[PDB]
Amino acid sequence: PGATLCLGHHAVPNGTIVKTITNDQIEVTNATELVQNSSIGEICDSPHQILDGENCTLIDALLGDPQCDGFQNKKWDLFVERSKAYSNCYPYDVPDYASLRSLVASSGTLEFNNESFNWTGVTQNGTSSACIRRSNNSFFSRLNWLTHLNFKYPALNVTMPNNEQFDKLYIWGVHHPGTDKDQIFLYAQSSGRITVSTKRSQQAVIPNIGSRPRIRNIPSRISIYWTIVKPGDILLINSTGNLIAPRGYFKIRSGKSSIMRSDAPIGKCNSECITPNGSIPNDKPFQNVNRITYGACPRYVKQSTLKLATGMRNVPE
Amino acid sequence: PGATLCLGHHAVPNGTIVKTITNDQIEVTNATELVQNSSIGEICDSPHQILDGENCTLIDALLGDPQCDGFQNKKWDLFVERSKAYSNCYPYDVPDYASLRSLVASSGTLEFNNESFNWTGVTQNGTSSACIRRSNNSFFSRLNWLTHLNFKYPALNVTMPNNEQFDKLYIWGVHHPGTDKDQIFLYAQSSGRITVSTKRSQQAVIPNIGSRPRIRNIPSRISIYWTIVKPGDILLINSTGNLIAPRGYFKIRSGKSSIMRSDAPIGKCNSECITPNGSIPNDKPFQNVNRITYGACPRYVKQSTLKLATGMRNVPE
Amino acid sequence: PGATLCLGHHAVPNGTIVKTITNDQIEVTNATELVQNSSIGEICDSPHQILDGENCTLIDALLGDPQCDGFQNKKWDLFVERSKAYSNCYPYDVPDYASLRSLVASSGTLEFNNESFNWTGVTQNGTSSACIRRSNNSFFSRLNWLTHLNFKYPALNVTMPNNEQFDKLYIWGVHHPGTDKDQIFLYAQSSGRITVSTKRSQQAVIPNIGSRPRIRNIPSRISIYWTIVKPGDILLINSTGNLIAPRGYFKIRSGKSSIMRSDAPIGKCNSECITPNGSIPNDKPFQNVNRITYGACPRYVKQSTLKLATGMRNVPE
Amino acid sequence: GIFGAIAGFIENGWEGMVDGWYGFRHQNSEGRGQAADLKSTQAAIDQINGKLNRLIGKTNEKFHQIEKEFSEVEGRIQDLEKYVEDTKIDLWSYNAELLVALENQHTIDLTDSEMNKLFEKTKKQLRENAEDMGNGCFKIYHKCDNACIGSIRNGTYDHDVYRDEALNNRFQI
Amino acid sequence: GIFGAIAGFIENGWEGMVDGWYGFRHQNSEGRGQAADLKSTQAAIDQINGKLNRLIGKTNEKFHQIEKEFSEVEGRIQDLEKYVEDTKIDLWSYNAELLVALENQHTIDLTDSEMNKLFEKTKKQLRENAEDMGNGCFKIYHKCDNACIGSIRNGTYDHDVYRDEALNNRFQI
Amino acid sequence: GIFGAIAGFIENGWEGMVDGWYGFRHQNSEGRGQAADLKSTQAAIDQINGKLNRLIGKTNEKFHQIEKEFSEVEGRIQDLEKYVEDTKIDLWSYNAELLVALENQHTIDLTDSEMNKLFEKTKKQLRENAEDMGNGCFKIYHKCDNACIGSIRNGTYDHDVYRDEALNNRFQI
Ligand SMILES: *[C@@H]1O[C@H](CO)[C@@H](O[C@@H]2O[C@H](CO)[C@@H](O[C@@H]3O[C@H](CO)[C@@H](O)[C@H](O)[C@@H]3O)[C@H](O)[C@H]2NC(C)=O)[C@H](O)[C@H]1NC(C)=O
Ligand SMILES: *[C@@H]1O[C@H](CO)[C@@H](O[C@@H]2O[C@H](CO)[C@@H](O[C@@H]3O[C@H](CO)[C@@H](O)[C@H](O)[C@@H]3O)[C@H](O)[C@H]2NC(C)=O)[C@H](O)[C@H]1NC(C)=O
Ligand SMILES: *[C@@H]1O[C@H](CO)[C@@H](O[C@@H]2O[C@H](CO)[C@@H](O[C@@H]3O[C@H](CO)[C@@H](O)[C@H](O)[C@@H]3O)[C@H](O)[C@H]2NC(C)=O)[C@H](O)[C@H]1NC(C)=O
Ligand SMILES: *[C@@H]1O[C@H](CO)[C@@H](O[C@@H]2O[C@H](CO)[C@@H](O)[C@H](O)[C@H]2NC(C)=O)[C@H](O)[C@H]1NC(C)=O
Ligand SMILES: *[C@@H]1O[C@H](CO)[C@@H](O[C@@H]2O[C@H](CO)[C@@H](O)[C@H](O)[C@H]2NC(C)=O)[C@H](O)[C@H]1NC(C)=O
Ligand SMILES: *[C@@H]1O[C@H](CO)[C@@H](O[C@@H]2O[C@H](CO)[C@@H](O)[C@H](O)[C@H]2NC(C)=O)[C@H](O)[C@H]1NC(C)=O
Ligand SMILES: *[C@@H]1O[C@H](CO)[C@@H](O)[C@H](O)[C@H]1NC(C)=O
Ligand SMILES: *[C@@H]1O[C@H](CO)[C@@H](O)[C@H](O)[C@H]1NC(C)=O
Ligand SMILES: *[C@@H]1O[C@H](CO)[C@@H](O)[C@H](O)[C@H]1NC(C)=O
Ligand SMILES: *[C@@H]1O[C@H](CO)[C@@H](O)[C@H](O)[C@H]1NC(C)=O
Ligand SMILES: *[C@@H]1O[C@H](CO)[C@@H](O)[C@H](O)[C@H]1NC(C)=O
Ligand SMILES: *[C@@H]1O[C@H](CO)[C@@H](O)[C@H](O)[C@H]1NC(C)=O
Ligand SMILES: *[C@@H]1O[C@H](CO)[C@@H](O)[C@H](O)[C@H]1NC(C)=O
Ligand SMILES: *[C@@H]1O[C@H](CO)[C@@H](O)[C@H](O)[C@H]1NC(C)=O
Ligand SMILES: *[C@@H]1O[C@H](CO)[C@@H](O)[C@H](O)[C@H]1NC(C)=O
Ligand SMILES: *[C@@H]1O[C@H](CO)[C@@H](O)[C@H](O)[C@H]1NC(C)=O
Ligand SMILES: *[C@@H]1O[C@H](CO)[C@@H](O)[C@H](O)[C@H]1NC(C)=O
Ligand SMILES: *[C@@H]1O[C@H](CO)[C@@H](O)[C@H](O)[C@H]1NC(C)=O
Repeated sequence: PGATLCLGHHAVPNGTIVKTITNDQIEVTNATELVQNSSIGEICDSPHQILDGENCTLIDALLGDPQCDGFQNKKWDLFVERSKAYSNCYPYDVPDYASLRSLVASSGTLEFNNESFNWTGVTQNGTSSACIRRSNNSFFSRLNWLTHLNFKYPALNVTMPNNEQFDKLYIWGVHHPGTDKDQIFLYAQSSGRITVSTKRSQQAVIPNIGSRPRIRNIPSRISIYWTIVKPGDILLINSTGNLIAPRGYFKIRSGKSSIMRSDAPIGKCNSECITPNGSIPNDKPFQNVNRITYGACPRYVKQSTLKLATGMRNVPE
Repeated sequence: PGATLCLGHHAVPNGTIVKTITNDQIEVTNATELVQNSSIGEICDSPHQILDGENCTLIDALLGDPQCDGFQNKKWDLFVERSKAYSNCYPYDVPDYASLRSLVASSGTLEFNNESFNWTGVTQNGTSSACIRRSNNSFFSRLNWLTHLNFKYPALNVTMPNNEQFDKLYIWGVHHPGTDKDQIFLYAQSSGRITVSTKRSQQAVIPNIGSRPRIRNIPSRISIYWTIVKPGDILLINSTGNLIAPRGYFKIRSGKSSIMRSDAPIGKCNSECITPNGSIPNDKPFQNVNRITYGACPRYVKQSTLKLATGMRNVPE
Repeated sequence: PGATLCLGHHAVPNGTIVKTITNDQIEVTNATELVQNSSIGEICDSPHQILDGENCTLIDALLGDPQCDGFQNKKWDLFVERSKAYSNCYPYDVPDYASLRSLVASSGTLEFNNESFNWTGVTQNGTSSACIRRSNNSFFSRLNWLTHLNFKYPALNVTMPNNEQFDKLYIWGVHHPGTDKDQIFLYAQSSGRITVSTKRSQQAVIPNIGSRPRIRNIPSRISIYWTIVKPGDILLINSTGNLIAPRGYFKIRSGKSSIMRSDAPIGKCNSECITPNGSIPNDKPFQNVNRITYGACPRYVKQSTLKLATGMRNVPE
Repeated sequence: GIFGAIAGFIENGWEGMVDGWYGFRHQNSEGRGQAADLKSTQAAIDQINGKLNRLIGKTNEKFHQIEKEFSEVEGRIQDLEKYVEDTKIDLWSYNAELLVALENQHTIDLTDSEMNKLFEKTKKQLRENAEDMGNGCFKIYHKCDNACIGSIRNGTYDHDVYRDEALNNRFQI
Repeated sequence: GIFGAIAGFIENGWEGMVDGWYGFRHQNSEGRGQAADLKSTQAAIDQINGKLNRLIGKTNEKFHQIEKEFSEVEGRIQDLEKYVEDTKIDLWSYNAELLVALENQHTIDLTDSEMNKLFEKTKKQLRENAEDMGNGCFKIYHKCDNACIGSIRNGTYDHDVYRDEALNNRFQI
Repeated sequence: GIFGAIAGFIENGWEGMVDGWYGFRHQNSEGRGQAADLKSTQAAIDQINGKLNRLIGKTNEKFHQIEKEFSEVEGRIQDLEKYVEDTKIDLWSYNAELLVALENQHTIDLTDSEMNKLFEKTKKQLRENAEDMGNGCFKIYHKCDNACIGSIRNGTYDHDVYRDEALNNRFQI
């Protein structure tokens, strides 16, 4: 008689195939997916401070395009730029646009402080029909279009000390009229010139008169420049025409802010990891949703699936 | 009496030494090499479309140096530039040469479409003894050297709309004569000026008169610029002298094309992986032939050999 | 009766906790630390050749600021720049300062060879009260401030062939006077212009007259430029004013040299690995002292400690 | 795989064992039965949970980075931005692939190990009273009722109690 | 190494076994002979081929990248291009070095494992009819002619047939 | 862990064994004693030293690189310099973390292995003269004085000398 005692292990009728060092397909009793492959399709408004640019790029909100007036002085962790965005002020370009966009994005604030520059000798607050605010000819909110006064434009030599304990970011520009006629009509002399300097920098710009392909019926252009001024340093502006003057400075901060291009709607929900496709759960270590991410995110990989065994080899009856 | 039954394993008289986690030298019965360390010394002409630049750099084939006329409109997966290459047309430079070379290389085509620009008022098709084609004074095939007509050079204001569904790449230049005498002789006025604009860009260039060290007896220079024009956008050229005009546009594509510097001969053979040393087999996962590669290639590593055990420990008699 | 024979292993009363694949805290009999977490706080003067910039940045030693005269022709493996450094010569800027600093740092030498340029027609060796050497008005040692001679500044057209077997590095500049009065007083004409060319390059600079915020009471500036001349090539300098002339060339080498910003004192000791915090031992494979390193160094990681088991699991009585 | 129990000398698993990962089936004079072994089951689970603790819910925060999509052709700098990102992604994809292959081989081996340990422990417990039938089963050479089987499972079996009976049965002719 | 058979309790390998990786040598009343074991041999080979399948013929396609050799000194951007490439190459060289060291340790261990599994399987098969001599050999305590040895190799040996004979020989005085 | 000796069937380690990592404790008619086993100790140490040889004193030389701290805001190029460095550091930190976790698991397993090998070697040596008590101890069924115990430790024990005595004691009633 006696007895028999057998040792054994479980099995399941529904095993899962995983890869190992020695075999690309071996069945185990259970596994878990390590690649996040989906989003809910909306960017959750929590816990990061989201700023939806809507019709405005960050640069347009910075300069003060009238449709972006609602953005004044706002802060963000993540600024979201929409593909539908468009400019509706005076046509402009920014040499090294990507760098200005980046540094403002990273700073994470549009906080602006007005300053009383001395523009004695010229006419301030020039407006344009290409930049309508409240049904009237206007201009970028943060810029001051200077023109002749009584058919004179005296050589400007204007100073602004930074006596703060923080850096100042100045945004200014040069106007390129479309014709000599316009140059004279605005600035009362044939050729303008702009030099913006500090103790540690100098930016000299020569206006270029000439027609460009019209944008919203405008053949002229403004080129945008920027200058950072440290505490103890001084902004100096020298111009004999064509200066698009700053009205003050932006505060520049450091921290965790950024900018992302996405058309995903903002949702009332809470998610740490943002991608342009929408927020994604961050439980898994990897993800194949987007190489662009913000926040505590799984790492982007090329694989669509990676299954980690969480059970023994499955050996069915 | 009884019997003896012994369990055992094989051994070989010619084992190979490999490295492990716990021992830098342990002998196994067999191993395989994971680092590809050699090339056959030729770049196989298959399966990638190879274009041997021979005496021509890609930029010289682009501009249309006479010795590169055979390259017109050709495409490639890999353009191969030879160290022996040289220019034999009008001496030129390209600001950000590396970027123009790269974008054309990546586009992978020299397809060129002529366009009928309106050059009324000036003399077209200027030629030079520094650029001989078929024994006669000539010029870059893709560029149009404009000069005065009847000792006048009227201000040019020429437009060219992109009404295609693809982007256009325009190549143009500015001539810097060596003396004031030359400036006047060519352009009938002391100072030229060039502005090339689109709706989204502007490139303004001032000619610089003066002698440079002579190249093939030429003290003057041409500086080459480029402009990409999107569908719905417009090329606008404004010049009062010194313009080296485009004759049309290059098509610009996207795909797998590139460029490589190599003096290896092209062979009639078939190999997926190309390096400047020649094509290399791609069975192994790593290689120490060259960090520069094109195609399905083993990954470059610093090691000259990495032996993977393919047998048990070798324990000879 | 009989006997008992027990097999066993050692244990210690003072085990150490390590991490494994399956457990974040398991005690073993011994372990060793793989992350170097400290420095002795000094940069050892051996075995790399250290050059302490003291009050001088590399660029100031290059140009020849009087307080940096001791640095002439010196070489280094590692140039150490101090935060206390300051300039005390004519105020200057360098477009792409970071690149000039880098290429000189990497070259690892200040070896300078004087050359006899032909400056017939102008006054050489201009000095300034902003650049005192031995109690007298002076200038950068390696630069030659040219001014009018007898109230004329004839158009300079000066050549210098590289007939050496090595490359030459030329450092030169453009003076921007603060007023028209100064421009005329120095150069005897309203507008200067500088073109420096080789066979393979051209650098054209227009002086910009105007006040900048005063530095050590100086509103004017000098902008510094550089030009590399290959064997068989020729330096050509064309100027009609405002040229700050080179006095010769720097040798440019290749090798293992670099530059580091640090305030750590130099010690009389021997250590292969340097960080800005000081030299660190290099026995461990990793370190969390600084991402900036020079020499044979452990790799920087984010962890403050990584313990490698060097004994079995500890299982105390 | 490396110990050779699971998918080895144990012919197959038991789908009917739903309250543990390892266990015992017996046959004796009172019937035939099954019981999970909790300690071996927990040892395997704890180790797998250790891997999960390293991998799940442990992501890294990143904020402002570089751009990774581009609307205009630019050349050199954009080539470098793209190459940096492509390089990064390939290295992470490699890490992820290797991690899964290594961990999975190890998970199969550690679970095989736990099966083997429980088998070995049982074998030693039985001393001279049972023989290994080669398939994970022991032939027990004495009457071993439910309480007896339970003592083996519970690690309280006293081999001396049965030794005379078992030796007589084993070394019979 | 980790099981302790190959380069362990098995004193050395057999250069004369050319038709398999593991096998049996016997001595009995009819002579002495050798036979490869196909199943253990195939198990080891299949696992090594599994590693090879992951490593051989699996390269990644790359096309336009960044420049990696430079004819002129340029400073900042070129420093960055060089550093990106140097960084990449060192990380791949690390991956390659580690991969080989880990795989090789594992290949030595899995081959040791397969030797050990075949030894253990044989030991169990023989039940009470043989004793382990400590060097991979069993002393078989009964007449075991070529057919008998073949039955052990083929896994069809019936231990009960020989048990009386073997016990009498083993437990003699 | 994977063999199940250390922190397994061996209840605990011996703090009083200070001249080796593995060894023997005995009790016989002459007393009770302890002796380290040098060969098993050296095997474990040599393997751990092999890991150390790969990791210690093997650093890579780097010279001029890219800047990694910045005093002015610059945008695109500086973003790229920072991202390249952050990317590198995270990949190296990953390598370091994984290396330590993998090596440590393996060091625990190889040391467990060496304990197991010495136990198995001893078990085979004793043949039919001892039984495994399940806790790393053997009950030896014959008089085994200090010289006898020493012969087992030294691998020169002749099981045949004691076999009659041991079988009589083992298979008693
Ligand atoms: C140089 O050439 C360009 C291109 O021809 C000239 O620009 C063009 O100027 C015309 C005439 O003013 C513009 O016509 C206007 O079009 C708008 C919108 O279609 C229409 O509403 C007006 O009634 C008017 O007809 C045309 O838009 C414009 N084209 C472009 C591409 O900008 C330019 O005037 C020339 N420069 C000089 C100084 O002559
Ligand atoms: C500014 O200085 C440069 C350098 O001296 C002058 O360039 C030189 O001009 C001379 C005279 O025309 C050139 O001579 C020619 O050389 C060729 C080839 O060797 C020879 O075949 C001709 O018969 C003639 O002798 C010389 O090549 C040239 N040197 C360089 C380096 O380009 C330049 O002319 C001066 N600028 C002005 C406006 O005076
Ligand atoms: C354009 O505006 C700037 C800023 O006001 C003018 O620069 C300033 O010029 C004054 C008068 O020469 C300088 O005063 C001097 O200050 C020093 C040191 O404090 C003192 O030792 C002298 O006795 C003298 O008072 C002042 O430093 C300077 N300020 C700055 C910021 O540079 C500049 O002169 C104007 N440009 C023109 C062409 O008028
Ligand atoms: C963003 O711009 C779009 C386009 O101008 C705006 O959509 C318009 O909304 C008005 C008012 O409802 C409609 O009359 C127009 O037909 C819309 N235009 C188009 C083309 O759809 C939209 O309102 C703007 N968004 C915000 C919040 O300012
Ligand atoms: C590339 O250029 C070289 C150099 O000009 C050419 O080689 C010349 O070929 C002609 C005709 O056979 C010879 O007379 C010359 O002696 C060669 N010059 C030298 C310096 O070797 C070559 O033909 C060109 N290749 C192509 C295909 O155009
Ligand atoms: C670096 O510059 C500092 C600052 O000018 C020098 O320190 C001065 O040394 C002199 C002579 O001992 C003192 O009279 C001054 O009081 C110091 N100035 C300050 C602000 O501390 C220092 O000598 C320079 N170092 C070298 C080696 O040239
Ligand atoms: C197997 O099937 C059951 C019943 O649907 C399910 O609950 C279990 O999760 C499955 N196992 C897995 C994870 O594949
Ligand atoms: C499969 O494994 C995961 C992770 O351990 C676990 O959450 C899940 O419950 C498992 N499923 C079953 C049926 O055990
Ligand atoms: C310029 O416009 C601003 C904004 O409306 C206004 O506050 C200010 O008074 C104006 N300044 C002058 C001098 O007209
Ligand atoms: C996210 O968007 C990217 C970019 O458009 C796209 O390639 C990808 O398919 C999307 N992924 C998911 C999961 O939606
Ligand atoms: C060992 O030698 C034989 C005979 O030349 C050869 O065929 C075999 O490949 C060698 N083994 C290896 C791969 O080292
Ligand atoms: C050595 O291993 C490689 C890869 O498995 C194989 O191609 C070759 O035939 C082997 N040589 C021998 C003699 O087994
Ligand atoms: C310019 O040269 C081209 C190319 O030979 C020729 O087709 C065209 O007729 C010329 N145009 C004029 C106006 O001379
Ligand atoms: C390939 O060429 C490179 C660059 O010249 C050289 O360093 C290397 O030695 C060559 N490798 C081989 C295998 O020919
Ligand atoms: C344990 O303590 C002893 C006595 O202080 C010490 O020598 C030994 O290094 C310690 N072990 C470790 C390395 O933790
Ligand atoms: C701990 O391990 C390290 C590295 O093997 C060794 O240098 C040290 O002596 C060890 N300590 C002891 C007490 O064994
Ligand atoms: C210029 O100054 C240098 C340096 O003191 C001197 O050697 C040289 O003679 C001076 N040259 C002239 C022409 O004054
Ligand atoms: C080294 O200096 C860096 C940068 O200032 C600092 O973050 C770090 O704490 C220092 N590390 C050590 C070990 O001193």
